[PDB]
Amino acid sequence: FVPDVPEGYVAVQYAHRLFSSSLANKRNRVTYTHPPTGMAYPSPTGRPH
Amino acid sequence: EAFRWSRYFLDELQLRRLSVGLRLITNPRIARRFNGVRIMYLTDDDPDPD
Repeated sequence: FVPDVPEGYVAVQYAHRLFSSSLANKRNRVTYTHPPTGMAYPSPTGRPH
Repeated sequence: EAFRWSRYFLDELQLRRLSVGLRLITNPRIARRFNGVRIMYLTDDDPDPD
């Protein structure tokens, strides 16, 4: 049984290009950028489906 | 006449300082014992006590 993926979720082909290492609120959160629309999301929690 | 009331059996003068203490006891700056906590779940980033 493989849990299928909901409606929201987007298809992102992983690659090294995405996960930069930037600064946000002191600390160097390892931001993920999300190709579709550049929007680095430092903290793991709250990325975008 | 001393007899009609009796303040509270407290010196006529100390009662006067006492006028101040209730004032001191109510002053915001000395309330530091807040009531309710709120539980939820955010990420402590840029912690501003307030």
